[PDB]
Amino acid sequence: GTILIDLSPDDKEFQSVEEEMQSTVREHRDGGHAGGIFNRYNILKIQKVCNKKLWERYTHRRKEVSEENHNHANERMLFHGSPFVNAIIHKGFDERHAYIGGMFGAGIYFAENSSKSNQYVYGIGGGTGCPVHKDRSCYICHRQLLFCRVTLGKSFLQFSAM
Amino acid sequence: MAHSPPGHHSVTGRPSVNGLALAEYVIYRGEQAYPEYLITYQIMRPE
Ligand SMILES: COc1cccc2c(=O)[nH]c(-c3ccc(C)cc3)nc12
Ligand SMILES: [Zn+2]
Repeated sequence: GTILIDLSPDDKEFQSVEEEMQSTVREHRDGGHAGGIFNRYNILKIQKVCNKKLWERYTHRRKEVSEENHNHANERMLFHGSPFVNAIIHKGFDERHAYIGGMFGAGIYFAENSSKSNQYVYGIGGGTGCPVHKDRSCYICHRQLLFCRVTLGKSFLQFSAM
Repeated sequence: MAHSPPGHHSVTGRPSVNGLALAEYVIYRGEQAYPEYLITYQIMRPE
């Protein structure tokens, strides 16, 4: 099972994750339609996600990929926003968490921009926004993002008109 | 879920018009990601 360990805001690890969140906010071409209008976040909590089984599943695949890619896992830390965040931290990522209509194929999507992942917290296109206010730019309701270890291996480079 | 491009393990989607937009990445096996941190937050209204 998964356990969640709170990081102290006085801890360098907390501060490093917060800085990655804050420093990768950008403006979006929808003017804030999907994710809201903001330049920064109020970080309320950062938890480490610990699951021995899921870790071992991850490291087993990382080793396979690294060996296929001539001893290079090409591992990154990347953001993921999803309406399935609760399920992901308990069960791990699988095909239920893919973006079937994504422009780079039916797969699981991650971002370098925290604000790009923020657009998916309430669903594709921001859905109907937060449950309580139906507001994609809600400043009241708490949101959750994941900051994930991701094995890219040999990555196919696709330029996109975005 | 689709398959990776042959000989590849992921896709890097790189915005070519917006120069301030960072990359997006796609994996086709759930085992290639681990949800290391869970971040709880609010967006802030600009002043
Ligand atoms: C274009 O899709 C994305 C780009 C960068 C990041 C994400 C991201 O963090 N999450 C999702 C996303 C899309 C659909 C569903 C169902 C769940 C997550 N899509 C993304
Ligand atoms: Zn709300």
